Amino acid sequence: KRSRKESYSIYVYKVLKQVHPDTGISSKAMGIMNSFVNDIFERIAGEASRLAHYNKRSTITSREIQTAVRLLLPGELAKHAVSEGTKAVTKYTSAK
Amino acid sequence: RKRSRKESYSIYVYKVLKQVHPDTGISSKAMGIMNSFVNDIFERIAGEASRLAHYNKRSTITSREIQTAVRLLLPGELAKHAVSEGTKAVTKYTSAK
Amino acid sequence: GLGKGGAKRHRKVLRDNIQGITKPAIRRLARRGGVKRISGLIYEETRGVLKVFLENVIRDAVTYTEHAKRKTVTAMDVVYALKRQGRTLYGFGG
Amino acid sequence: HRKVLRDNIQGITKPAIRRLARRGGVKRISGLIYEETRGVLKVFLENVIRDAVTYTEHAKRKTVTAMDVVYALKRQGRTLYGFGG
Amino acid sequence: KKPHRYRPGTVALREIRRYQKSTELLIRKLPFQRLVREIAQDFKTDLRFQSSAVMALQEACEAYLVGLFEDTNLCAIHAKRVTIMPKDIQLARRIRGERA
Amino acid sequence: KPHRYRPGTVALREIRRYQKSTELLIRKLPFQRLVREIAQDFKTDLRFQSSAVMALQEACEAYLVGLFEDTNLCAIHAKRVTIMPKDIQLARRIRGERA
Amino acid sequence: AKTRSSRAGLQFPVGRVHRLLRKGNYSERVGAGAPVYLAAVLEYLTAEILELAGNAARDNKKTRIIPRHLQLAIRNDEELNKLLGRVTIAQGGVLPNIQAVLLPKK
Amino acid sequence: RAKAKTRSSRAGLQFPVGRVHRLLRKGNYSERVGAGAPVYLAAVLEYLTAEILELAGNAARDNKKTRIIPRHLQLAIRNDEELNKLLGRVTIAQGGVLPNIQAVLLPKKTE
Ligand SMILES: [Ca+2]
Ligand SMILES: [Ca+2]
Ligand SMILES: [Ca+2]
Ligand SMILES: [Ca+2]
Ligand SMILES: [Ca+2]
Ligand SMILES: [Ca+2]
Ligand SMILES: [Ca+2]
Ligand SMILES: [Ca+2]
Ligand SMILES: [Ca+2]
Ligand SMILES: [Cl-]
Ligand SMILES: [Cl-]
Ligand SMILES: [Cl-]
Ligand SMILES: [Cl-]
Ligand SMILES: [K+]
Repeated sequence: KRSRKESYSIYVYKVLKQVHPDTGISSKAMGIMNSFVNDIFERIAGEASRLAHYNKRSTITSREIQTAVRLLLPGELAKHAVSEGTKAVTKYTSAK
Repeated sequence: RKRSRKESYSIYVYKVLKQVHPDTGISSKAMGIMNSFVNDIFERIAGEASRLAHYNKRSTITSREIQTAVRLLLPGELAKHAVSEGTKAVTKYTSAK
Repeated sequence: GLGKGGAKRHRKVLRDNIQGITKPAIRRLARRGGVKRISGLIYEETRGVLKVFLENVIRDAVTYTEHAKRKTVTAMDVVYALKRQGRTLYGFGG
Repeated sequence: HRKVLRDNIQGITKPAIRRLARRGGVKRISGLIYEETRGVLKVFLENVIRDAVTYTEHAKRKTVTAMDVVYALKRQGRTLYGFGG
Repeated sequence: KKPHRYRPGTVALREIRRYQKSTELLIRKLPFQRLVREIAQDFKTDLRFQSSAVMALQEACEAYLVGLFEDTNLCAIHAKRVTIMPKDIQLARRIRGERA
Repeated sequence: KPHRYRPGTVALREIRRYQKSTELLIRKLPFQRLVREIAQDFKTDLRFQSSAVMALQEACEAYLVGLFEDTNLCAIHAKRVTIMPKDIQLARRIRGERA
Repeated sequence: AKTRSSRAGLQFPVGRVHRLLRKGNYSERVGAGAPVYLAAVLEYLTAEILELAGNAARDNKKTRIIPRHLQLAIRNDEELNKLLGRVTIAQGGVLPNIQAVLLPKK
Repeated sequence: RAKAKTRSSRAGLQFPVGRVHRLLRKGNYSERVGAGAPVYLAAVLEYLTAEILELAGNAARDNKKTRIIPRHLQLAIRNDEELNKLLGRVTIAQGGVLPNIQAVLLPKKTE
């Protein structure tokens, strides 16, 4: 009956199982993965928030996420990230 | 449709300039620098204040978050004066309802 | 599509202008920074570093320009880019 | 004595400062470095602890948490993964 | 009668004093403007620039370089030189984290 | 016999050893006592989560190791192999930690 | 068999991300694509680091990733290293690296 | 209806309390803003503004000028330990640098 503290750890596990099904992760390693997701969430959302504000928009859309991603990630990482983000939105809106 | 309005802190900068140095004025560019400065420290304070309230599971930015933000952002002597001036203003404001 | 770089119109193609960052100008910059004596290797090295600096600020500035759907880079675009790169500038807006 | 018990700073031993320098690839070490490092470590902890404790007071707590330190490290441009970010 | 001639360093020190008292941009404006336009072509064709955006850029470059030369001057002096060299610039940028 | 490594050889062995491992290099209790001392100048009768003291230790050690790398480069830049206080000073001035 | 994440083809929680954007003081409103895209990017980066760190764990005959494997992954990748250039990974150490002037002759 | 007093005037301030309140609400900082917050923040911005203008004014006077320019702001800031720290990562257009020549570069003989 303690706090109820959310984290990305179940999702980190799921991704780990996709990419390396027979490997596991220490709890400190999971903590660092958790730290990482929060850090990059914040960086991206913060830049997106700024992009919208600079442009007098009230809405953060996937286009603000994408520009935020181009500003924030290094070249190759950003091409792939953009590509995975797009693909996910395309796949999401077509689905239903 | 003259030419849409652009806010600035320059009337207030001028007023404070007259309190501090009655016979001194200020160039357009210098004014531009003062405007930049005010918006910069606004964002820094408000952002740290935003963070304080978020870490503490609060929806409201109060004078207390402004104060802690100021203590984190400003170096010693500036911070003491700023805390003093913001304490005076709130107190005054509150007593004048 | 017909027209390539001249699809969009009227002659704005660029030179090799890095050499317009001259030795004397580089020496004035170093002077303001207190430097008294200068190896002959410094001039071409500074051009490199200047270029890298501008590539990075301009890339971000132009990103802000494309996001706003404009074709004109603004002082604010640059200002926002400079802030991002931890090189905050005062006197041009923001 | 008050050499370690109110300059606990001396508990940062010469051997420990060399180990740190070794992990930083340092081969040889001037004898004046151990005092210099102690000054530097203290300034660093002063700055970080000041901010953490400010987070602690604002939360009306008497116990400094890992999150206080993490937030403090982040303000100082010194982001840390693994302690609850 | 020899012509007048200052010894090496004397005019350098004079120039240091001169430019440290002034604030005027030290790179010539047109060449810098072309340089900016040329670099931006790599990211997007047929861009216009506000004049103030170009001035912003020049202000930020010059301040960046004056700052780096300060650090570079320190790196030369640390190695008991008075002459700044590429390895000085390289050390300062590496310590700054600009470079690996 | 006098079997003896030359000056420098054990240093390099130590470098290889500490670069391979990830354990904290400052002893824990002395570090912890330092934290509590420094903290008292800001507020009395403060308590500390253990993970807080560990977070502080991790950050400090990471800081010092990274500062020793830059210091090493500054010594080498001056054609030495021996880090000196003026090397730390120069690293810190260029990093903008000090004026 | 639908959940926002499944539609999008993702492991990361689109709904959670959506909620975090909305309550995070970023903007008045958040469009429906934003959290899909954002959760996609977070998963992509998470996958890269875990692919590499999983490899580093294998290379050292271990079945579990530990902070060192994460550190080895990140610091030997030129672009992850830049993205995380002002980040300290607790219990990660540093990369083996000794300046050449310090090595003995041959 | 009473005749209206600015929140600034009740606070004893030159800086716009009401504008600051508005900028806090519309800046995406929190869901709600307390009545004290913009009063406090407005005061702090006034104090810091006053402090820079005090010192730049002195720099202007020292230069035999009536008007502050960007250089006076730069001279003020950089010569002040505390402002220099606050604005340590900030670039002041047309400000220049502080006169500073490293001792080793001055010629043989001293001071
Ligand atoms: Ca980029
Ligand atoms: Ca006065
Ligand atoms: Ca700011
Ligand atoms: Ca000599
Ligand atoms: Ca040990
Ligand atoms: Ca990669
Ligand atoms: Ca491999
Ligand atoms: Ca005041
Ligand atoms: Ca005053
Ligand atoms: Cl060289
Ligand atoms: Cl020394
Ligand atoms: Cl959207
Ligand atoms: Cl309030
Ligand atoms: K925000």
